[PDB]
Amino acid sequence: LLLECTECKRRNYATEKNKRNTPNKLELRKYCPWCRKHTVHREV
Amino acid sequence: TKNGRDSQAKRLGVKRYEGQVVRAGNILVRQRGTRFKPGKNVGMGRDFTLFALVDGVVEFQDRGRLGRYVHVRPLA
Amino acid sequence: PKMKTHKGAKKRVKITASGKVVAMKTGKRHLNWQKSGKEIRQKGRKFVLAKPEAERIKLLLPY
Amino acid sequence: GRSTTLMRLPKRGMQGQVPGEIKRPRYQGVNLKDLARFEGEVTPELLVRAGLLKKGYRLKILGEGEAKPLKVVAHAFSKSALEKLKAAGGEPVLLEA
RNA sequence: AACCUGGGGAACUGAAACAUCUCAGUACCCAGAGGAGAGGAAAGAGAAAUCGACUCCCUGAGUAGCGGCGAGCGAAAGGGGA
RNA sequence: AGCCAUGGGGGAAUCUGGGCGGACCACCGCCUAAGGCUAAGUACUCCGGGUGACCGAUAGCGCACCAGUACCGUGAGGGAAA
RNA sequence: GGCGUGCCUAUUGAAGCAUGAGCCGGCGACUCACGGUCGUGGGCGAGCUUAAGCCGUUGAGGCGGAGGCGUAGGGAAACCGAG
RNA sequence: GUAAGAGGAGGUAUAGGGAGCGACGCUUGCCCGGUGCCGGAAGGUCAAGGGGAGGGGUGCAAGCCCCGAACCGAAGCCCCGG
RNA sequence: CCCCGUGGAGCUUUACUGCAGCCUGGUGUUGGCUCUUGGUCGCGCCGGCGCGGCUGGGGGCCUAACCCUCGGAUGGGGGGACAGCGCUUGGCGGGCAGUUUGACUGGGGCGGUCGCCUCCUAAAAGGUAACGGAGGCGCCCAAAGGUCCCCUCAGGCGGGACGGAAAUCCGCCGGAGAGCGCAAGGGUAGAAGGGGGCCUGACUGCGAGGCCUGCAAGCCGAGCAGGGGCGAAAGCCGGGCCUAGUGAACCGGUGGU
Ligand SMILES: [Mg+2]
Ligand SMILES: [Mg+2]
Ligand SMILES: [Mg+2]
Ligand SMILES: [Mg+2]
Ligand SMILES: [Mg+2]
Ligand SMILES: [Mg+2]
Ligand SMILES: [Mg+2]
Ligand SMILES: [Mg+2]
Ligand SMILES: [Mg+2]
Ligand SMILES: [Mg+2]
Ligand SMILES: [Mg+2]
Ligand SMILES: [Mg+2]
Ligand SMILES: [Mg+2]
Ligand SMILES: [Mg+2]
Ligand SMILES: [Mg+2]
Ligand SMILES: [Mg+2]
Ligand SMILES: [Mg+2]
Ligand SMILES: [Mg+2]
Ligand SMILES: [Mg+2]
Ligand SMILES: [Mg+2]
Ligand SMILES: [Mg+2]
Ligand SMILES: [Mg+2]
Ligand SMILES: [Mg+2]
Ligand SMILES: [Mg+2]
Ligand SMILES: [Mg+2]
Ligand SMILES: [Mg+2]
Ligand SMILES: [Mg+2]
Ligand SMILES: [Mg+2]
Ligand SMILES: [Mg+2]
Ligand SMILES: [Mg+2]
Ligand SMILES: [Mg+2]
Ligand SMILES: [Mg+2]
Ligand SMILES: [Mg+2]
Ligand SMILES: [Mg+2]
Ligand SMILES: [Mg+2]
Ligand SMILES: [Mg+2]
Ligand SMILES: [Mg+2]
Ligand SMILES: [Mg+2]
Ligand SMILES: [Mg+2]
Ligand SMILES: [Mg+2]
Ligand SMILES: [Mg+2]
Ligand SMILES: [Mg+2]
Ligand SMILES: [Mg+2]
Ligand SMILES: [Mg+2]
Ligand SMILES: [Mg+2]
Ligand SMILES: [Mg+2]
Ligand SMILES: [Mg+2]
Ligand SMILES: [Mg+2]
Ligand SMILES: [Mg+2]
Ligand SMILES: [Mg+2]
Ligand SMILES: [Mg+2]
Ligand SMILES: [Mg+2]
Ligand SMILES: [Mg+2]
Ligand SMILES: [Mg+2]
Ligand SMILES: [Mg+2]
Ligand SMILES: [Mg+2]
Ligand SMILES: [Mg+2]
Ligand SMILES: [Mg+2]
Ligand SMILES: [Mg+2]
Ligand SMILES: [Mg+2]
Ligand SMILES: [Mg+2]
Ligand SMILES: [Mg+2]
Ligand SMILES: [Mg+2]
Ligand SMILES: [Mg+2]
Ligand SMILES: [Mg+2]
Ligand SMILES: [Mg+2]
Ligand SMILES: [Mg+2]
Ligand SMILES: [Mg+2]
Ligand SMILES: [Mg+2]
Ligand SMILES: [Mg+2]
Ligand SMILES: [Mg+2]
Ligand SMILES: [Mg+2]
Ligand SMILES: [Mg+2]
Ligand SMILES: [Mg+2]
Ligand SMILES: [Mg+2]
Ligand SMILES: [Mg+2]
Ligand SMILES: [Mg+2]
Ligand SMILES: [Mg+2]
Ligand SMILES: [Mg+2]
Ligand SMILES: [Mg+2]
Ligand SMILES: [Mg+2]
Ligand SMILES: [Mg+2]
Ligand SMILES: [Mg+2]
Ligand SMILES: [Mg+2]
Ligand SMILES: [Mg+2]
Ligand SMILES: [Mg+2]
Repeated sequence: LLLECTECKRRNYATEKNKRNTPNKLELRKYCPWCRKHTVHREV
Repeated sequence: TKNGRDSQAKRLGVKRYEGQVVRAGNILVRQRGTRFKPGKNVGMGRDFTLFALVDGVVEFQDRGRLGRYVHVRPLA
Repeated sequence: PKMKTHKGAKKRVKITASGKVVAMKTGKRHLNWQKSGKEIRQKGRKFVLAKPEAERIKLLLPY
Repeated sequence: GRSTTLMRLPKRGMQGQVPGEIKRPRYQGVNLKDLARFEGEVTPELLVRAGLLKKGYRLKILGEGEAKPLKVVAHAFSKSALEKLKAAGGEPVLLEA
């Protein structure tokens, strides 16, 4: 499935793949942006 | 029929042999599993590729029980 | 009478001051999805051609 | 005989636009190593008047070689070449109006 | 005879099929003009507070661009001339 | 996707007028549409002449000769030999 | 007396029962223009070169720098520059 | 036939066009789900156009300019029956 | 005849795309009066009555455009703002036009196949063909991933309330015949397998050097920097034991500097 992560209060995406009906409605895994470094990532 | 199908050749094997100079990174051996093992100055990667970790000559160790290893004996 | 430059190539290939022919790497516009950071990072840059490189130059002409 | 080796791909962002080329002041790089070639007051008029300019609307002196102490008018200089000569003579800059 | 201008206007062919595109506003048909014909004294150029009708040659330039951005097509201003 | 042109529909103003400067707007600037004429530079070669590292009768024009003939086709038209 | 399977073409292979040709004479097929790219003979050299055209000549050349190639690259670009 | 027009026909449903069968005798069965045709003032979708909530670009503004929801909009198709 | 050529042409259709034709909405040609439903602005009057321009729709009537016709008519009669024609909208449209309608192939057709992975064929490097012999792929996982820690199978025999051919349990033998998501293979417990605790490196910026290779592509990869994760730490992490799980370029979608 097409899942494109997004940075909070900013603008930066990421390579992903959510799963269909499988237990996964919202994802909140960490990462590492360009501007500054390390910030929580919500789905959307 | 229902046959005549196949997957392209994967060209794997010992790439450097015992007593060849090699630079760092040189793929030493490409392999189906751990038909060989790393060892001295010799790393290995996702596929099981073994590769020099410093320039130097290669050598092959048999160790029975423990399996076969490959190393670079460095020098400069 | 005066060969015309091949615009298609102009539009996608530079001929370097020494004489090389540079292009953008293929494979980085939608096969894309999950491909290692490495994968698509590596696709980011230009490369150098070979025998077609000579074919290439033949078009880019008054160019 | 097949799908050509234009498998490669236009990067040349800004290929065109209907009315196309946008007139805009272009600068001709001339080194102050080919400047040493003489003595006086080097100016756009001169470098083109004979040698290494050629109607390229704008003179920009720069780069390699050693700067002969003298006036050298131009439309722009190199951070590096400004030095070279500023450390031995006059750097007078382009027009304005 | 050919040259010219206006009205009309193909296809083979190229694209290694083909339909857009190309061939080509060509071949040809028609009307008219004439020793030529057209064009012609800016409701212009296009970036310089610049040029100064029109036509022709050189150049600009295979550039700017156009293009199933394929095959291909392909200017102008400016500069040198008549 | 402006500019020029215009088949259909709506439809102004006369210099506080209009048009253009590549959607559009503001600025700046350019030009004055909806009447007409204008030589030269240019194109061509039936015609006359001059010249050829152009032909020399299977060549050169189809024709050096009584050839657009003889002959062939209802015809458009084809078209020699010498 | 010894020896000896036409010519061309086309073919894995032709004397070939494969193609073409009665014979002779004459006609008969890799050109030129522009632009590319190598090589080569030469002129000049960080330069080199003129196009139309004008003047000359009437198998004489010269003028003509507009312009082109080169002297800086890198970037999509702004830009920066021996980087 | 682009048109003007002509043929139909200087005819008028006992006529004219199309289609199939093919003197004459006896006859011609069932299946409208699909296709065609015919019918169906409802409904559904449906283009230009009308409409203009709402949003935009620009200007100091008056404005200029663009995008655009509901809603109205034929035939056709859907649907309903023969 | 037969095949072949990305040759031709005639024919067909619910092949593709047009074109004629035909149907159609708006609009120009295009006018008058009247009745009634909806809108519209001002006023009189407590969402409704009266009025005019504007109307949009629908009904009716008119005549003078336009059309037909009448012993030639600046007219009479019939039709009538319709039709016809112009522009434009969408439809139906082999009547017609241009074309398309793959390759392999012990001839072609029919059948089958077409990319990727595994094994054999393959002759002990690599690579090898056949309409040779056999099987898979077009996914799956946020726990099936990172790291720290911990434990080790299948099976055979003996024993156990249901159940014993095989649940779960104790014992003894048991080096791997299990497991490792899925095919096959190579690898593997001195873990890559089972269980836990914390976690998201299924990172950004790169990339010495190689494998492989006609090209394009594919593959491996130390290390540098940035900022992180688990660990006391040495260290390990740029997804998953590995090898399939895919698609140049154009054109376009969304979000950003
Ligand atoms: Mg095979
Ligand atoms: Mg690693
Ligand atoms: Mg791994
Ligand atoms: Mg890893
Ligand atoms: Mg060179
Ligand atoms: Mg990047
Ligand atoms: Mg050039
Ligand atoms: Mg192909
Ligand atoms: Mg002509
Ligand atoms: Mg073709
Ligand atoms: Mg072809
Ligand atoms: Mg061809
Ligand atoms: Mg014409
Ligand atoms: Mg005349
Ligand atoms: Mg004259
Ligand atoms: Mg004249
Ligand atoms: Mg005239
Ligand atoms: Mg005037
Ligand atoms: Mg004019
Ligand atoms: Mg002046
Ligand atoms: Mg294409
Ligand atoms: Mg053209
Ligand atoms: Mg002259
Ligand atoms: Mg002249
Ligand atoms: Mg404008
Ligand atoms: Mg008009
Ligand atoms: Mg402008
Ligand atoms: Mg203004
Ligand atoms: Mg003459
Ligand atoms: Mg003559
Ligand atoms: Mg003759
Ligand atoms: Mg003779
Ligand atoms: Mg003659
Ligand atoms: Mg006769
Ligand atoms: Mg014989
Ligand atoms: Mg023979
Ligand atoms: Mg033959
Ligand atoms: Mg012969
Ligand atoms: Mg014979
Ligand atoms: Mg040449
Ligand atoms: Mg009649
Ligand atoms: Mg009639
Ligand atoms: Mg009649
Ligand atoms: Mg009759
Ligand atoms: Mg009967
Ligand atoms: Mg029956
Ligand atoms: Mg009802
Ligand atoms: Mg609003
Ligand atoms: Mg505003
Ligand atoms: Mg404002
Ligand atoms: Mg307002
Ligand atoms: Mg409404
Ligand atoms: Mg309808
Ligand atoms: Mg309807
Ligand atoms: Mg072919
Ligand atoms: Mg064909
Ligand atoms: Mg009313
Ligand atoms: Mg009405
Ligand atoms: Mg009415
Ligand atoms: Mg009436
Ligand atoms: Mg009447
Ligand atoms: Mg009446
Ligand atoms: Mg009258
Ligand atoms: Mg009536
Ligand atoms: Mg064709
Ligand atoms: Mg075939
Ligand atoms: Mg067969
Ligand atoms: Mg088949
Ligand atoms: Mg093998
Ligand atoms: Mg082998
Ligand atoms: Mg190899
Ligand atoms: Mg081989
Ligand atoms: Mg679990
Ligand atoms: Mg699990
Ligand atoms: Mg038991
Ligand atoms: Mg864990
Ligand atoms: Mg490398
Ligand atoms: Mg590499
Ligand atoms: Mg690393
Ligand atoms: Mg670090
Ligand atoms: Mg830190
Ligand atoms: Mg590791
Ligand atoms: Mg694991
Ligand atoms: Mg394409
Ligand atoms: Mg496209
Ligand atoms: Mg899209």
